[PDB]
Amino acid sequence: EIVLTQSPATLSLSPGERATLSCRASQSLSRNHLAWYQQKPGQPPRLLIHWASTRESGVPDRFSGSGSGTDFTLTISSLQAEDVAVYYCQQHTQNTWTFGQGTKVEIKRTVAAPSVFIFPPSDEQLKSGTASVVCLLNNFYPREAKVQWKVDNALQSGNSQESVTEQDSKDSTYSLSSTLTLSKADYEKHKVYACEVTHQGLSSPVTKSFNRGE
Amino acid sequence: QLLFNKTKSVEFTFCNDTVVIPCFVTNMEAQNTTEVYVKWKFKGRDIYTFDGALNKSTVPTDFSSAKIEVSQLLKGDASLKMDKSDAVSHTGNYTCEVTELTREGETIIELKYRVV
Amino acid sequence: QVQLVQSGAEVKKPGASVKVSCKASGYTFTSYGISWVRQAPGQGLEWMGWISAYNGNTNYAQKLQGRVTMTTDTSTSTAYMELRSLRSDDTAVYYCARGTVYFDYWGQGTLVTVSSASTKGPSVFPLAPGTAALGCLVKDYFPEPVTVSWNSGALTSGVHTFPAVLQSSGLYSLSSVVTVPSSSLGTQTYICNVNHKPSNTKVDKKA
Ligand SMILES: [Zn+2]
Ligand SMILES: [Zn+2]
Ligand SMILES: [Zn+2]
Ligand SMILES: [Zn+2]
Ligand SMILES: [Zn+2]
Repeated sequence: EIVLTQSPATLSLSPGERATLSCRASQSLSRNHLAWYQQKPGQPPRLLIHWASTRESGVPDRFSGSGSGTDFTLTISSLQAEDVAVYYCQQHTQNTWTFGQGTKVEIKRTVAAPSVFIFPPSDEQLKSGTASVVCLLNNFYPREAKVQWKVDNALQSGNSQESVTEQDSKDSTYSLSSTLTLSKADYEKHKVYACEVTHQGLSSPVTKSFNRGE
Repeated sequence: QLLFNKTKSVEFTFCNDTVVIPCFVTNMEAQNTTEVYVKWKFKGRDIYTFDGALNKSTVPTDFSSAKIEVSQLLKGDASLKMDKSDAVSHTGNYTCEVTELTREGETIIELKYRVV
Repeated sequence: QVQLVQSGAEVKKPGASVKVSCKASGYTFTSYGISWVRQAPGQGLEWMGWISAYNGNTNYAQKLQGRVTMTTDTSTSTAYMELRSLRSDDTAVYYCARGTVYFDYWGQGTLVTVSSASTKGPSVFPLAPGTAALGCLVKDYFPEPVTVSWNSGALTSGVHTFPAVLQSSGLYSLSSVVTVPSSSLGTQTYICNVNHKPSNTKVDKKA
């Protein structure tokens, strides 16, 4: 049972630069038994290279594979904004098939601070008995960003969920949503609803808040 | 997947100037030699590999004479050819692994040594 | 012209069974193998099994514990994957592929969601406000997917429809937002079009 360890887990390279993706094999492999796959978000995997070096028809020459034995490499010479994907190596040896964990290739850009917005619950959702407060973080890079909810200046824990878009094709930025969920009775019990955002492009955390009833 | 005209054993003596190990794929479909990959195994070690996409042969030190006839590959002939010096020291079961892009197949043939 | 068209997405309860079909065209079906690979949402590819389109011989992933049966129909050039005793672990996108050593052609995938939740339509609520932001909150729906369009596709710049998140009630919820000039608040009217096909839901809401 071959195990394919793939390094690194995540890669952030600027456009035009050279990416080196590794695929270790727990046992020796013949060159015809290693293949590389590209998968963009929401699309089926696309085969790039077979026999560890032979790209498919239509695959650009920027993708080249090499290696033998237990070490194989996929190299992207001039990284493009259309190459943002997860790259998988696959082996087949004597009635065994395995996949590597994959490497997510990311496009690097200049640091951009997020624009933070906050949304009170609709008077109409409160009829259903629950309140949803939404905090929006728009067009920021890098992805790492900490969003914290404070209700009556009390740090919240365990009642908010995050979701993040894929990297934008145009400006290579990210956008994030954070939603705080409360019961109707608990929501009406409090006044100040704040969303504190920490990001590398922000010298100090940014707080967007509202008073319940405005 | 690939099918074969299986031969269990072939044997050689001193008289054989060169020794050939047959390998015949009966259902190959490749229109070009770039789609075929050939590998021979002896004891768990790759002896001869022919990457048709690269037109490259790879043999170890003790199998330098080993090669196949590329001109005959598109007809399914993946037979291994080696000098008898390399044959006598390495006698046993040989595996002929033929790869046609995504398709594959292998067969086991024992090379036997006789004496008169 | 080599194609692998897969059957539509399915929703199943724990313990039930699912069968996914893989209709092949553009090549001699019985001359190749067929492999199955699945992928849980947000995780890596997981090889499931391989089947000979000529023979019917199969090799199954050991961790599937004989819960999977793969068959072919050479009359219709169709491959089938049946997984029984479904559990929440099996919620994934299922793929069929042509090759044996590697896989050079893939189906479009089939989403199989395994949960005890029941199919439900979404509730859409408004998210009201130099630059001003607004959006729609699509909450408490099952199963996925939901599709959000702004002004019937007229407005696309600045539109961010976030990936759905699975809240602890077993239902899905997501938000779709768009940034617009503050001045255009009065001149233009913004509506969101939410389409939840598995419940025949079509909702348009002002924001
Ligand atoms: Zn082999
Ligand atoms: Zn095999
Ligand atoms: Zn033919
Ligand atoms: Zn030796
Ligand atoms: Zn934006």
